[PDB]
Amino acid sequence: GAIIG
Amino acid sequence: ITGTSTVGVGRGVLGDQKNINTTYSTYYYLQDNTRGNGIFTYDAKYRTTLPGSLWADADNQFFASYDAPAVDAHYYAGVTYDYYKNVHNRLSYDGNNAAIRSSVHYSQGYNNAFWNGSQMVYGDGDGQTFIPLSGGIDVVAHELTHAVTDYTAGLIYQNESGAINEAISDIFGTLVEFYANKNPDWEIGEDVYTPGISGDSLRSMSDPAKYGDPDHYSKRYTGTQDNGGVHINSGIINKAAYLISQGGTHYGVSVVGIGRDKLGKIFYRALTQYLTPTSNFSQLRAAAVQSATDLYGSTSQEVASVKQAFDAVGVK
Ligand SMILES: [Ca+2]
Ligand SMILES: [Ca+2]
Ligand SMILES: [Ca+2]
Repeated sequence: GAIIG
Repeated sequence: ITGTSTVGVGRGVLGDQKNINTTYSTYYYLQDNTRGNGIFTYDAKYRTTLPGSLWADADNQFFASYDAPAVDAHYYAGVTYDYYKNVHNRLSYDGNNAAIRSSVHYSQGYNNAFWNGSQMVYGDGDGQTFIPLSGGIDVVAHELTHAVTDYTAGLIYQNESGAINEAISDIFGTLVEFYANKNPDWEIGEDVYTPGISGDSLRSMSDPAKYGDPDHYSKRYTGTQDNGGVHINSGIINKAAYLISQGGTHYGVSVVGIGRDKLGKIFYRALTQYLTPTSNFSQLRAAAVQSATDLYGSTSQEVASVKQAFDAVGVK
């Protein structure tokens, strides 16, 4: 989870 | 692996043909020896074990549908390496030419991509929210930028420091997208998000409110979701960066734009010389003012514009 939450 | 450097050809997620640097030893591997200590791309095979297997191909041609996310992960990691080296004199994410490893086909229908502290990981998406996420150069560069942050400021991934961490990744993801100069914009993830919906994206730096994110400190999220809103409150910093580069009037505050190159210089210096693991938004403003002072002088337009931009988003 990193480009989006 | 030990072998000889070769040049393969394939098609990426969006159907575009590109050459890729490979290594030949029995098979042709997605191993680019031309950049630092190498760029290595792996097949996770729809599982969650990482990194998976170094990508092997029999003929050095990468035109199969299954190959497309690997082509783009490998190629766009190369573009991101080139940006940091050529623009910021930084050799890979650690500044010492660390090998860049990426895995594609992570899990099943996985609607995300991430730097995990060691490597990049890309889902394929479920085909409705996302197509394979390595198809977005801003996505690849955003997540590789977390590796840069890990080795420099080390911004803790929660609350204001975490929103700065996220914004730094959106800023440099966008600057890499402009560097490659293929359909660049100030949106995040538009090339891989919602194939059925035209004209949208995950986040907008030019107008964060288009996707419900705050564009002013008075609209910040203070709850516990999303690690304290790291992908939400990033909009406040993303908007300030957009204003620094492009200029504009926002909530009645005018900002004189100074362009993308100077934005990148200011924020790269802040990230590598001034920010710390616990920096908050006010400390980011001070770090950006000091960085612009170092680069352009205390009386410069660049310093004045940094102050105007943070004023416009309510960060003192
Ligand atoms: Ca774009
Ligand atoms: Ca974009
Ligand atoms: Ca879309």
